[PDB]
Amino acid sequence: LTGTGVLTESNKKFLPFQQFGRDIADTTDAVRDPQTLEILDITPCSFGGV
Amino acid sequence: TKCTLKSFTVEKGIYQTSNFRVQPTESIVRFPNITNLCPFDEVFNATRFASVYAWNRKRISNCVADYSVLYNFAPFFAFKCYGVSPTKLNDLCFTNVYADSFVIRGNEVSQIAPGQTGNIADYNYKLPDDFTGCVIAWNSNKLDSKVGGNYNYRYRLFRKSNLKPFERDISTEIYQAGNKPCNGVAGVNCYFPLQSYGFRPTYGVGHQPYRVVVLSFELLHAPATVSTNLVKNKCVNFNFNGLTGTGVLTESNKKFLPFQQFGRDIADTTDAVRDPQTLEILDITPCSFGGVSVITPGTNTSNQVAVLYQGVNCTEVPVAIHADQLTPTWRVYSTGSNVFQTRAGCLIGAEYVNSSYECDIPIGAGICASYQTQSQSIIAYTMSLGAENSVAYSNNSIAIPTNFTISVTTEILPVSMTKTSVDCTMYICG
Amino acid sequence: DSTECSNLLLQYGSFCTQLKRALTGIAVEQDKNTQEVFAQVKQIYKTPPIKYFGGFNFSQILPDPSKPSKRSPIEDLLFNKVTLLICAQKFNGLTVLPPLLTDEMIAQYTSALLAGTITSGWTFGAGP
Amino acid sequence: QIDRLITGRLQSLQTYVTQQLIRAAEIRASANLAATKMSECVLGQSKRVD
Amino acid sequence: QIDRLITGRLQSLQTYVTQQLIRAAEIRASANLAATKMSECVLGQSKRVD
Amino acid sequence: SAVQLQASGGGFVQPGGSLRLSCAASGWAETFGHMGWFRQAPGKEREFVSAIDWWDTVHYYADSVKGRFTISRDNSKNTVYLQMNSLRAEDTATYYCAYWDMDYLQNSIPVDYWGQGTQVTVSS
Amino acid sequence: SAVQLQASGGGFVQPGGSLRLSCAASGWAETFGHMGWFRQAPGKEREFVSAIDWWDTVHYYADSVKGRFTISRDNSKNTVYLQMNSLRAEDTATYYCAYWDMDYLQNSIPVDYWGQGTQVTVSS
Amino acid sequence: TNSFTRGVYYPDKVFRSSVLHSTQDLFLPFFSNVTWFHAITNGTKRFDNPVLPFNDGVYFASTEKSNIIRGWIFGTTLDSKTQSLLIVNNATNVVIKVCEFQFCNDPFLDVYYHKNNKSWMESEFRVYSSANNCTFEYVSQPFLMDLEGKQGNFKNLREFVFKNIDGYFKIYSKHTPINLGRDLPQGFSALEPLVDLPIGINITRFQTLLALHRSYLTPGDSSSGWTAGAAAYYVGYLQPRTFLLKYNENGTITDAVDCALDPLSE
Ligand SMILES: *[C@@H]1O[C@H](CO)[C@@H](O[C@@H]2O[C@H](CO)[C@@H](O)[C@H](O)[C@H]2NC(C)=O)[C@H](O)[C@H]1NC(C)=O
Ligand SMILES: *[C@@H]1O[C@H](CO)[C@@H](O[C@@H]2O[C@H](CO)[C@@H](O)[C@H](O)[C@H]2NC(C)=O)[C@H](O)[C@H]1NC(C)=O
Ligand SMILES: *[C@@H]1O[C@H](CO)[C@@H](O)[C@H](O)[C@H]1NC(C)=O
Ligand SMILES: *[C@@H]1O[C@H](CO)[C@@H](O)[C@H](O)[C@H]1NC(C)=O
Ligand SMILES: *[C@@H]1O[C@H](CO)[C@@H](O)[C@H](O)[C@H]1NC(C)=O
Ligand SMILES: *[C@@H]1O[C@H](CO)[C@@H](O)[C@H](O)[C@H]1NC(C)=O
Repeated sequence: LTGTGVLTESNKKFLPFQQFGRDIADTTDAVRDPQTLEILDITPCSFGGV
Repeated sequence: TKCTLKSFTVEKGIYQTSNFRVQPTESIVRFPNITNLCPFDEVFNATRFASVYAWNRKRISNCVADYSVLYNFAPFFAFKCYGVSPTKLNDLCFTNVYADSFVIRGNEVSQIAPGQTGNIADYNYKLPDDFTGCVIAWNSNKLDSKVGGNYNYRYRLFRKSNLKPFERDISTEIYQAGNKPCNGVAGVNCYFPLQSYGFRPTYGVGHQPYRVVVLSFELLHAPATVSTNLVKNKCVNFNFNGLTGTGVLTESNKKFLPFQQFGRDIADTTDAVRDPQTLEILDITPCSFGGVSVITPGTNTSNQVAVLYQGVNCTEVPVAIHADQLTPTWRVYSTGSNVFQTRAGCLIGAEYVNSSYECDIPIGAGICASYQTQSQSIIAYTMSLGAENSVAYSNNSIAIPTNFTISVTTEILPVSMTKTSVDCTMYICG
Repeated sequence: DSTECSNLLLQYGSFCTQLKRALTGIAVEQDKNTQEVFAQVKQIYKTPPIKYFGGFNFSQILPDPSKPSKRSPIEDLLFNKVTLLICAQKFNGLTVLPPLLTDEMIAQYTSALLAGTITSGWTFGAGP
Repeated sequence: QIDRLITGRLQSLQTYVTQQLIRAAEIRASANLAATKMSECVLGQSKRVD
Repeated sequence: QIDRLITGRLQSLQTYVTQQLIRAAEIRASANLAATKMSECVLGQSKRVD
Repeated sequence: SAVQLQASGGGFVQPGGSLRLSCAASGWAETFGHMGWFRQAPGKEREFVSAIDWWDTVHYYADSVKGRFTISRDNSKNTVYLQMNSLRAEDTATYYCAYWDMDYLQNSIPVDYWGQGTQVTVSS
Repeated sequence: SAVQLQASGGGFVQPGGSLRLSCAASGWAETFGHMGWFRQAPGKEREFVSAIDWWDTVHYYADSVKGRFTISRDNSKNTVYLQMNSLRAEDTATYYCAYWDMDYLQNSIPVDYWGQGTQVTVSS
Repeated sequence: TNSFTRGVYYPDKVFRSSVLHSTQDLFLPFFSNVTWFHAITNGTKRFDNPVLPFNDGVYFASTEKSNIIRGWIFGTTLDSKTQSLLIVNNATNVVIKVCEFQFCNDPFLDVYYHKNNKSWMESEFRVYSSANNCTFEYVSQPFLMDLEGKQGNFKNLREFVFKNIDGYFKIYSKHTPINLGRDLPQGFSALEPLVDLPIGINITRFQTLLALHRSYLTPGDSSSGWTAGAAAYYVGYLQPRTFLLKYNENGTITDAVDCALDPLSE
């Protein structure tokens, strides 16, 4: 699962099976360590027009 | 509606969900224009057949050589077609089929083939190595053989060179195989090419006559010289003279012209088409499809709903919706509670009422629906503009208020919408 | 109506639910446009049986029951002077939705405004 | 080949809708003007010149 | 493949901006009406019927 | 090649008896192929018995039928015959009319048509 | 591209015989495509026979030609041969030395360039 | 030289009711110059109907009485090495013999005396020098409607448009019984198709066939140009010109307007 973002902690509850978190969008808001079973919350870079 | 609305609870109001498209029932392959021709009897049923040394070349054209007629022509024959199976050749129509016909022997059957050699292969008729067409080889013992001894029929025994592809030669010069010239008199080094066929009733099967007909087509810029049904008002897939498409072949009333076949309209669609076999004009209308919308009085109030197939004269194809004909399923409403033909399609699941009320769920053409109990159910009243009132106008009557009412009404107006700004390179490219 | 074609169209996502939704808003708005212009009167006022308004002849604009349709001679002139194929659009998904308010209902709304103006002045537009 | 034909067909549809939207807005401006005229000229008397 | 994807992606962005342009034109027409209503109904008394 | 094959004959014979069978072609043919005979004994394979060219010039006789069986063709009724003589105990076999759709008897296997069963028994 | 082909050879082969053909190449081409033969069986459609890679890294064979066909390019005069072992009696065709002007043959149907037909009968 | 409006023909066998259709086929342009090509048995020399180039079809219109104009010959070089198209019309036959006749002859006058009592079909033009590739024919009812012109007020303007599309050769005939003023009146008559005919060969060169024998009422001329004199045959030419053909309810072309003749027409 390729992408970029701020891999902060996740306060959600990935039911066992679930591995890709996702909001109501194509964005994968959450994700789960495939080697620590930790859920991390993914937020995009703090970009913005100047 | 829940899927289209993408919500678990839908509110009161008519919702457009999907499209009702009536599927065609049958397929009509009517391209016959009656029309039939080409005899085959001239090249097959002729009592007298030309010899191998005088083989005929009769190209059949401007008519159809229906192969089913000739598929069963005699007890047994070799339908040794080349390049295509005879059955698949049936509908395989060909530009200029050069139908050639002649007669051979029994033991010479192996000698009658493309590239063959001998006194009758190299020396009577040569087929190209790239020969395209068919060879029809049957026996004619009762016709081309005489019980008294058929020397009247001849097979050439000598000739100089092989024929060109499809070429003919009937040279009967007294051939010289040595140095002494013929000088116009048969004798030493003087041989007639035509040897009389040995055709006796007691002769063997190897010496028995066998006719050979070579029908051969050249795929050129010519019409393929070498299949129908019927229909009614039901919607089908028309194929009128190779006019692909599906529609309702209703009876027409326009007057065509002795040469016009494919009627049309302003649009590219073929509005009409003259029926080939009956020389009558048939009117083509598109299959009666249309969008389907659902009248619902709001999940909360009730789950009862009624549907409306927009733009269909349903008093036909959606009222005669057979087993699972209506797109939204639940064929239990094939007749339904009540079907009410409307100028805007027709309502299934709503019962018309004479009483007119204020419009609640607009439908169209002055018809509205509401979930009003009569016992809550969906009704389909005609929209009422308002309570009819008459003012007592008179030449000297004036109405003057004695009181008043300070009525305060609210008006809501949007002013600004949400401000946005995008960025292609961030948006378009990750 | 080709399934192999149809499957490729699904690959474009909601690029066509927008058209169905956007074109629905146009159709709904047109119904609101007619209602906003004409449904400005709560009740339906009727012209008295007599039609002598102090010498002012109104038979031209006042609806005429003689015609099968309840339209005035002026409205009937306008309808005949405006000439409104359609089924070809109904051949390739271009269905035309009929208006919510029929031509008769609108002509009935106009007669209410016409009767209201004549027999009640401008008072009926601001109360009883 | 279908994708070229679909995009060409889809583009014509989008042009029509976007042409109808601006066309519908022009009608709504006319309808709003007519609705105003009915409220002022018919239901009452207008002091606005012309 | 990238260009095929950019054409659709750019076209989707173009449609949204065009749709926003039409939508905002409607709002400005509504905003102008509110501005007219504020100047006439609030800042003064309107003789315009209804 | 709609080669209609008609089968006829059969019965019970004695050791050293005789028989005559008829098979023919009709309808229409892909080409003049080879007319031959086969025996497919119950549980056994179709075995090459005798092949004959259509014009009664190239004849074939198997080793087991050399000097015992015979094949001939009629010249006026489009029928081809078969004879059988000097049968032993293991010659009880089922016979199907055979047909080779090829110009040369390359092998005993290449065929395109077959017949129907026929039980042959040897008894006095 | 504009490629001229120089095919020669043939003769009168026999049942079980063999051929040793040649096909020289000359002319500028868009790419270094594969030489070979598209033989149509007499009266049939043009059929791939056996293709060699221009770098002599890929060899091709077909069931109708397996065990009795092989293609090889001359390293000296650049004339690709068609040398076989025990060609059968049915190959009485005209052999075109076709030219796929592509480095790899995904499908053999699109044959950019072609050759001359080699007519060899097979009989003693 | 003034095909004011003639030369329009039904471009296809398609019915259309009260519509305005625009086509792009080969048409004779409006107000074009039809060659007078008039023609004059007094000998075999002094040819009277010279050959013409068949470029993208021609518009043929004649006013012979009953037998002065009989048929046409087509092809490329009218010789042995080329296909020759015989579209002769008999008394009741229009056999389309496309045999590559080794040469196109001329009407072999039996004697100088021509048409006293001979009506039989014998010793005729014989331009079909017997040859080999005598291919298919469309011998049928005479498409050249040799109508019994009568009652005056007539000249059978049998306007034929001969065009060859994809090899297929089409004849668009419409015999005119109605009176014409001088030679071609200002009217409209679309040419209904008569024969759909495959004959897939080059038709580069065309000439009429004055199969006449009869020295029968033919005026003299000696020049080549473009004018509307009384013609043995007028020869227009078809160009890729866009027309706006109007169709009446009954699918008859009532009128049409060229789309390049005039700015108003455009
Ligand atoms: C005008 O109407 C108002 C109410 O709309 C009347 O005031 C009411 O008078 C009754 C007595 O008959 C009281 O019971 C109500 O409480 C009053 N309501 C209010 C809001 O004050 C008023 O009487 C009417 N004017 C006349 C002249 O009758
Ligand atoms: C109101 O005007 C209409 C015409 O606009 C009058 O109707 C006409 O009356 C005359 C009689 O003077 C007839 O000759 C016409 O045939 C009528 N025309 C129509 C269309 O009806 C009507 O009489 C007028 N009413 C009053 C009260 O003056
Ligand atoms: C929703 O339904 C409830 C009853 O369940 C009813 O009280 C309410 O008015 C409804 N609201 C609307 C208008 O849908
Ligand atoms: C619809 O059904 C058939 C159409 O075939 C027709 O008889 C009927 O009158 C139609 N109904 C209406 C009201 O249009
Ligand atoms: C062609 O044009 C005019 C108009 O029809 C015609 O009268 C005249 O003879 C011709 N002139 C030429 C040859 O330019
Ligand atoms: C056209 O059609 C009408 C109706 O059939 C008919 O009365 C009229 O004579 C026709 N006119 C022509 C032939 O153009």
